[PDB]
Amino acid sequence: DGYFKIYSKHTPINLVRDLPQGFSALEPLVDLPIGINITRFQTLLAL
Amino acid sequence: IIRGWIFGTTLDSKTQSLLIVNNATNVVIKVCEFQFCNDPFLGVYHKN
Amino acid sequence: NNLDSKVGGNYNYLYRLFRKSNLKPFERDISTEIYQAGSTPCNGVEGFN
Ligand SMILES: *[C@@H]1O[C@H](CO)[C@@H](O[C@@H]2O[C@H](CO)[C@@H](O)[C@H](O)[C@H]2NC(C)=O)[C@H](O)[C@H]1NC(C)=O
Ligand SMILES: *[C@@H]1O[C@H](CO)[C@@H](O[C@@H]2O[C@H](CO)[C@@H](O)[C@H](O)[C@H]2NC(C)=O)[C@H](O)[C@H]1NC(C)=O
Repeated sequence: DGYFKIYSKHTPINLVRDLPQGFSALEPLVDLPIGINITRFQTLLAL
Repeated sequence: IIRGWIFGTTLDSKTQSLLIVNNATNVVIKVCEFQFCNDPFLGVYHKN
Repeated sequence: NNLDSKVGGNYNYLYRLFRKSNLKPFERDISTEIYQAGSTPCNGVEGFN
């Protein structure tokens, strides 16, 4: 509806090469009144 | 190693677009007519 | 009007006259590329249709 939102969690893990089987919910974080057409996104890792 | 994201629909200054980035001094969030790099990333000097 | 209207016509106030589909609520469109009204493809700054 023209508003962009973020939710997050951080947690400690000990698994070598795959996403850990378990359950935990994410809290909300931000709201951003951008009002723009988004159809794609792109991640910035550092080199 | 993750720092953030682009979001948009043309990414080459034809339509306004969103930049989100957690850089070494602060987070920045900005909505502008950006011309993005062909391969956006944040470069780090790391020498021995 | 008593502030805004210019005797020669205040041509600094414009509205988007054509669009291919209706916009979603609270969407802003800054794309001013030439509206292909006809069945023709159309390119450059101008053309018939
Ligand atoms: C948001 O931007 C995209 C990209 O311009 C639009 O997606 C296009 O929609 C029309 C539908 O007739 C097609 O001609 C294009 O081929 C579509 N492109 C893609 C990449 O899907 C989208 O319609 C725009 N949203 C709004 C609300 O106008
Ligand atoms: C992270 O990116 C932001 C945005 O480009 C940088 O913020 C600028 O910082 C300088 C120095 O403090 C100021 O002169 C500018 O006015 C800031 N710009 C804005 C939009 O606030 C920030 O410096 C970058 N971090 C690093 C480590 O370079």
